Amino acid sequence: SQTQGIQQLLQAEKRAAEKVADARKRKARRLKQAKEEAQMEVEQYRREREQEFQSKQ
Amino acid sequence: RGNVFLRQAEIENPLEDPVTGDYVHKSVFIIFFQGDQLKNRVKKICEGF
Repeated sequence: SQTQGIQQLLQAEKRAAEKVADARKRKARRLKQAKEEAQMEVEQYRREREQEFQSKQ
Repeated sequence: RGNVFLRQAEIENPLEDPVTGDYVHKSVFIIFFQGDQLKNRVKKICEGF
């Protein structure tokens, strides 16, 4: 009977652990966004440098 | 200030106290709490009594 509320505690902590897991997913997705943004800008940089090389050449 | 359910049970035929020899009836009325401070001071108190 009291195990009902002990299981309520376990439900609360399981919901919290789901939040931690989804927040680790948020961390990883932030890292993926960092990768994608960095590769995007460095690709623009590389294209620009190549274009200046060709113009000056 | 603790507010968690009570695991209740009773001991019959109370075997004598291990160190003295008192055949006195016993029981358990147990509760669990999260606070670490409680785990210090509550247990200090129970050791006291």
